[PDB]
This record gives sequence, C-alpha cells and structure tokens, in this order.
Amino acid sequence: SKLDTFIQHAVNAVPVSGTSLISSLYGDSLSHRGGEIWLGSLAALLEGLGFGERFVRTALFRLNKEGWLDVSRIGRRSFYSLSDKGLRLTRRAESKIYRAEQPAWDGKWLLLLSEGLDKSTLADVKKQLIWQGFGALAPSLMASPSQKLADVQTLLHEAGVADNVIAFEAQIPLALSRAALRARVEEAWHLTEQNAMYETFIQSFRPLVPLLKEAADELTPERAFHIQLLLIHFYRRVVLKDPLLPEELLPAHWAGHTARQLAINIYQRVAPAALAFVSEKGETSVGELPAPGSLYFQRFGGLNI
Amino acid sequence: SKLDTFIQHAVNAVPVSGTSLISSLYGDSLSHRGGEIWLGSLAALLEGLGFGERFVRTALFRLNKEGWLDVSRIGRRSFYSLSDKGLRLTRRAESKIYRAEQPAWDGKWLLLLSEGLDKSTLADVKKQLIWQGFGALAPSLMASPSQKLADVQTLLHEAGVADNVIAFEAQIPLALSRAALRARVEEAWHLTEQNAMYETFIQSFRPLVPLLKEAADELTPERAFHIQLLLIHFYRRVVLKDPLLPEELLPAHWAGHTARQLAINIYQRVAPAALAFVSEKGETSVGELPAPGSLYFQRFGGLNI
Repeated sequence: SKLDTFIQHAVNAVPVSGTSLISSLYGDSLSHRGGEIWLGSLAALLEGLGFGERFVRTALFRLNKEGWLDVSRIGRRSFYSLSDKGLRLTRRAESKIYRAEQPAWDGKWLLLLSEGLDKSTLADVKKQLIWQGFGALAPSLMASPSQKLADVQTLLHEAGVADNVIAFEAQIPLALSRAALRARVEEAWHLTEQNAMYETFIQSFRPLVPLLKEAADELTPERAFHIQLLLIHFYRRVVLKDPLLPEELLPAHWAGHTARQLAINIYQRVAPAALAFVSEKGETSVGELPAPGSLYFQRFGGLNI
Repeated sequence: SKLDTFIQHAVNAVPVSGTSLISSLYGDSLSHRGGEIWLGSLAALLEGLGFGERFVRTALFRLNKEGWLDVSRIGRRSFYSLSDKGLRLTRRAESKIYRAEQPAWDGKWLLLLSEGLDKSTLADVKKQLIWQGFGALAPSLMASPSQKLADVQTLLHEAGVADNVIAFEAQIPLALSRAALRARVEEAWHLTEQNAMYETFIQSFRPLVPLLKEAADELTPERAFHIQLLLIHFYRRVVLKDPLLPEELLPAHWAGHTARQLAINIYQRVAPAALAFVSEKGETSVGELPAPGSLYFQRFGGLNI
C-alpha cells in the first residue's frame, strides 16, 4: 500500500538519531500519560519501522547518560521516565510545538552589549544567548523582541559576566519602512534557512493528506502511530529551531503557518488510532498507561476527538 | 610684567594655525558685531602676538577657499566676513563653547544600525555621526544619549541611506549594569584622551587666575584681548571635540568641569577691556564695528559687563 511506502521512505529519507526519535516519542506520546514506559514497549512501538531492540536500548542508555531519562529496574524489567531535566525541556518544547499562538507583541526589545571581557568568553555567552532565541544584530549586540531581562539574569550571573553586559530595553518608533530592519533580522536569524526548512517539511508530508483520505479505513493503529511519530518528529526538528519572531518581522511569504496547518491536519487524522497503539503496547511496572490528560487535547488549539 | 611673559609663552609653546586662530577671533569677537572686519584691523589685532600681514592674509585667503569667509574689495580695502555657511557653523560651535550648562538627562538613548552599504557609505555616514556627537558603542553600532532621531533625519536622508538605517530608542532599567556602561562609554568617546586635553588646558591657563588678580589695573585692552583670544582659542580646540555626555557617564575625576569654570573666570575678567580693544582697532566697510548684540552678553550664563 502507499501508506507503508510513504512511511518507509520517510523513515529512510534522513539519518535518524535514536535519541532524537525517542525524545520525540516521549514528548508527543508519553508526556501527557505519566512520562514512563517499559523498554519492551518502546521496542514494540518502533519494531515495525525497522528499529531493532539494540538500537532502542542504545538510544535509551544515551538519553539517560545525557540526563534526559531516569530509569527504574523493577523485577526483571527496565522502565524509563522523563527526568526532572527532561520534564522541563519537554514542557518548554510543548509551548512552541502545540502552540495556539503568539501573544501580541508589545514592540519592546532586549538588547545586550557584551564588552569589557575579551572575546573568548564572549563567544561562549554569545551562543548561550543564541540558543535562548537571541539574534546577533552586531558582533557584540544580542537582541530578542520576545525575551526579557528576567529570562537571562540567571544565565548572565554564573556565566560570570553578570555586570560585564550592558542591557537595553529598546523600542522602535517607526512603522512606515522596516525594509532595512526586516532584512537585518532575516540574516541575523537566518530566516531564509528556517523558511526553507518549513518548506522541505511541507513538500515531504503534503502527499500524506490525500493518502490518508484514500486509505482512511486501512489505517491501522500501528501505522497511525508511525505516521504521527514521524510527522511530529520532523515538525519538532524545524519548529524548535524557529526563533518564533513576531509576524511583523517575518519575510512576506513565511511558510511556517502552512507547515503548522498541515501538521495539524495530519495530526488530527492519525491521533485517535495512534493513541490506541500506545495504549495497546505501553506498559509500566503497574500495567497499562494512564489515559492522556486534558492538556493533550488542548494541543494545536484543540483536538477534534 | 608676568602677563606679557605668559602671553609670549602661550603663543610660542606650539605652532598656531592661522585659519584656526582667525576663526576663533571671528567666532568670539566679531560674530555678534556684524561678522565683518577690514584685513588691516585683523593685522593690528594680531600684531602684538607676533603674527604679521602675510600670516594674516594667507589665513584669510584659506578661510575663503574653504567657504568659511566671504571677501569684499571695497575702495582700496579688503573686508572679510562670515559666510552664510560660516555664520551657521559659528552659531553651532557657540552653543557648545559658551553653553550655559550641561543639558539635563532623561536617561534615554538612541541607537543606530546600518547595513547594505560599502566602505564609502559606511565610513561616510560614520564620519558625520561622529562629528554629530555619536559614539561607536559597538562595531557597526552608533549611539548617542543626547541627540534625536528627528535631529538626524535631515542628516540621514541627505546622505541617501535612510532606507538602510535601523533606529532604536533605548533605556537601561537597573543601576547594576552601569559600571560596564561607563567603561564602554570611555572607549567609545575616548574620554581619557579628552580628559587629558582638558588637563593640559587647565595646566596652561590656571596661572592666569592669580596673575590677573595681581595685575588687575596693569591689564591694557590689547593684553586683555590677546589673553581672551588665546584662552578661547585653546578652549574651543578642546571643547568642540567634547561629546558633552550627561554627568552620569563621566568620571568623578573629569577635568572638563574645571576647565569650563577656569575659562569663565578668566573670560569674565578680561572681556570688557578686550571688547574695548576690538572696538578701537576694528573697521568695517561702513566704518566702525557695531556694539555687541544681546546674545553676546548671554554667554556662559551671563557676562558681568
């Protein structure tokens, strides 16, 4: 069938990190269901995509070593759960991925000038801020229209640059001609790269919509779960790299909304059967997984189940 | 008399530019008295300083070629007058030199970013902004705590880059980041160099305070004028390079305040007799120099004449 052909091609299109895929699985399918599952369940969930047990074991071991998953050996079974760090990262990504969306923008920026320390600690703190969503408006000026001082105070202090950084709360009183600024942000945040990523995503998953409509009845729980996992995994790859700047600052043909709409359209079609597969396969030390909590159904502004 | 010795030492310490000296004389002594004088008057006004006719004539010729002075041959006399441009530039310089006080600060900043430009447009617009009072707070980043955007828009579009300039109105919210700011400001405006210039000026002219007290009656109009001209010439040399930053951004060991009061204390003492000397020697195309207008008497917050 064409659904399997789509699934197999999607899984083989790019090298897939086991740690990354299993993170996607936890974030999407398990975080509203207790965050814990048997290694054996994960193997059964990924077997039909061609991932064998040793691949799953190695990914889980690495995710524990990175501090993302805790593990409990109970009886003769190993159970892996989101660690405290994994929980905070998962909740953080949840806001960006499942998304209603932007609060309205107050027009205020935070600008950071990092000088009075020579430029080797500088690059360290530069990227630390970049990973937080800041763009390099200049080789010493970091900027974000979304973050505020509260979100970087802690980072600055035990980077050891707390009062070696000048912070500005700035506003721009011009709205007739942004052309030069908007260009600045586009290259500062590599928005052309980001749009291309959104746009590879759209081309990759657009054929799934007619396929799901054609094979609605042949969509088994396992195939629904594999589609959902691959969809959200590759969507999460693009969206988490998105600085999520206000619309006013984006290029005129931002594919991100189309990518989002497509993700939601596929997600709603496969989620009911996919939940059933996780329910069928998932086990903890006390048996069946919990039902998804209410936050699960609030994803994407509301799931029509 | 030690006054004559002071005058001779001051004028012979360093080469004196004729164009710069004559600009000082016009700006200080003639801009409120019709802006015009006979070449012969200038020669008589500067003779006692050791400057001869060729020095004066050559300087006037250059000031005309630069567009600072117009020249008239009327009868058999040459008259040099502030050009329309020269008058405008003199008034601008006067606001800084005779300023009645450092402006009060609201704490607000203006930040300017460029791009889509060359060498020539970059260094060019950087050129005007620097003399306009802006500092390169960071590479590619110009800043001023005092100016407008409105005060630079005529300048910016006249350069043809208004489409490539990003403007920010900025603020610093908590006084904990201020040490770093004062350090950055020091290098952006080279305040250590500026302060050293002020200290040289103070060291050169502080001895006049006791001398003028001692020889108060022995001060003739010519010597009062030569003192005033040398004082204002060397003071404007330093102060016109001063960005005149708010008090908050300068050290507690800032010599600019000492320099200004010293200039004022000497200026108030010699200005009446120096004015008498200029009236005695000055001749215009319509005869005598006019009396100084009221703006003259508002200098330094008010002249005690």
